[PDB]
Amino acid sequence: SGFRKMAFPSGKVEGCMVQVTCGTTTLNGLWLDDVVYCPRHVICNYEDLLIRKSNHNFLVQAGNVQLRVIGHSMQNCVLKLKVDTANPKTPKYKFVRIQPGQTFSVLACYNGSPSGVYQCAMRPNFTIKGSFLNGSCGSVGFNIDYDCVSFCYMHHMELPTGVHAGTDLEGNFYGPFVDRQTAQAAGTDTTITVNVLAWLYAAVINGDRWFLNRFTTTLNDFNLVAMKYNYEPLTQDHVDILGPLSAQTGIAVLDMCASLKELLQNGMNGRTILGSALLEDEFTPFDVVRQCSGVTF
Amino acid sequence: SGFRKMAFPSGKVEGCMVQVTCGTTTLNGLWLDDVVYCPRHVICTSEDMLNPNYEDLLIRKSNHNFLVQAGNVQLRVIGHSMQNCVLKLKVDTANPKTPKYKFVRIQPGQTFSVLACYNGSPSGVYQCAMRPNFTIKGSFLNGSCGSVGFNIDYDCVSFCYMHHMELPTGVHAGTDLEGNFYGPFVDRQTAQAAGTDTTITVNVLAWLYAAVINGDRWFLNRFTTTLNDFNLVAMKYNYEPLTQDHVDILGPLSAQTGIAVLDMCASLKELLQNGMNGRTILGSALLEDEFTPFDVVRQC
Ligand SMILES: O=C(Nc1cncc2ccccc12)[C@@H]1CCOc2cc(F)c(Cl)cc21
Repeated sequence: SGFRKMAFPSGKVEGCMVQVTCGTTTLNGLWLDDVVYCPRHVICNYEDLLIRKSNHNFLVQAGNVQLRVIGHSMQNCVLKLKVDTANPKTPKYKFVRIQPGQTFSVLACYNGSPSGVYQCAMRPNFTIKGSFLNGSCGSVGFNIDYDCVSFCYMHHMELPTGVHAGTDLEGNFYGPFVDRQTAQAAGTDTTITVNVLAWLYAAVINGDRWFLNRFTTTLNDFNLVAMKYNYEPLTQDHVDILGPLSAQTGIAVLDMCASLKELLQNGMNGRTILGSALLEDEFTPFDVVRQCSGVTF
Repeated sequence: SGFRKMAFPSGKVEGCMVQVTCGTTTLNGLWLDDVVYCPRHVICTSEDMLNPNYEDLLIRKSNHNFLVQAGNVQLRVIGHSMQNCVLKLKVDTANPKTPKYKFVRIQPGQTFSVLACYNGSPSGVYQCAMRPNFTIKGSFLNGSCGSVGFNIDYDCVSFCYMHHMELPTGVHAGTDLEGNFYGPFVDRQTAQAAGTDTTITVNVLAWLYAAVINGDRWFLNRFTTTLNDFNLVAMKYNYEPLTQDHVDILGPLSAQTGIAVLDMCASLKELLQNGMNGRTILGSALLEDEFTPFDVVRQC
């Protein structure tokens, strides 16, 4: 029993965190094989600024060991520093780009040293509601599949509202953001509907049933109400993904939607669900199954 | 900016997780140097759970009864001893991944990260606090026993908790790494009830300071209060008494935000009276009590 916001064990990623220093700027890098990946703003026209840098301008520190940079290239907003040594702690890994609503763990680092790990979702507006201070740039987001680390995020900046923006490991930004000091605003956020439903299933599995009702709804009727309360549209794919939880709890997805529909039109009424007075949307259907079944890494 | 419930990076603890099997029971062990620590109820059978005599059951066991698995490598047990509710299995190999560590007994209100394991394999890391009733509100399934709570400060791992049992209310009970239970609990299937839980007041105040640092000021007011008047109100909302030690601990946050502790105490009093009124504080509609004053300074 119990439901917690749980991150993947960060050990395989801690073995890859290095400190990248270029001029006055010091941020984090991801050392995989003989390449160190980091935000290209560490050099701060990026083609022009990068052509003026040499390999000895980048000071890479893996613990108390300085790595010698033997090459540098740029892939979108990520700088790739070729180093002489392959990271012996390199795990089985993949670079994946996640969709909004998908969750991942963030290993927050300062000066190439991991200081914290937390779970979070890629918001539908492509920002993450992280917790980052100066020096956290280059901190990475990841998921673990069996023994494979899927790197899905690299932190680049903080928007004026306190939310965060970054890229996948191929340097492609999530969202309409640029790695530059200019006026940038995150779009109005929406609630990740499928994740709220997954969290409602997790509450039922934990014995919290007060919100359940006899009612069911059509997907079209639910989406009319979802649009109204700034909730993301629920697709048939989402309904299918919630299938195993629906089978386990015996509550059809559209039956759980009528409960969500009522929770939105009426509220919690002083009650909580899994110790929360708000509807939690940072647990995907897969996260709920993983936590309420005990999958290990 | 931003405030999140943040756990410590679990890497140093993942390198210590092993699977301990004794008879039919399989739980997790903590392998540090040449010793594997695990809950002593790993030696328990079906009719040795309501009233087990652990000294008696342990004397009947031999080193080859304990099957220890560190990854795909079986470790050889060369000794066994019991320290309170923890079983210490001496092994023939020192863990090369043993970090700088200490065994630390924490007080209620203190926070720590939990590395949840099943079969000696870490599956997730989360953050939680030792509740005033000495239970933890974890996320644990069968086989999680022996999962450890820890803090990682300045390269060192302070182990402060080992998971032992789930109480009938879904909350969890365990011990420090010296086998001493937190709370009035025992490792027996007897009827055990957690005392009525209370809110960790100092942690709520620390979280209110964290919100002020993050630009949330809507809950602040022109009022201040006496410590006794705050405790008289707080006790009625099932909040822990705020001691002068707690007031002193909140000092640095009070200096940083320019809001006296007793002034923040009056903001809290008001929040308890009115509720949030559809508003949130750090993205939360409830007052958060699992961030200590030390955590807030750490994160901010
Ligand atoms: O509770 C137990 N460990 C679990 C841990 N965390 C979470 C759980 C969730 C579900 C089922 C077991 C859970 C065991 C087995 C069941 O009974 C006892 C009784 C005892 F006196 C002791 Cl010391 C341990 C246990």
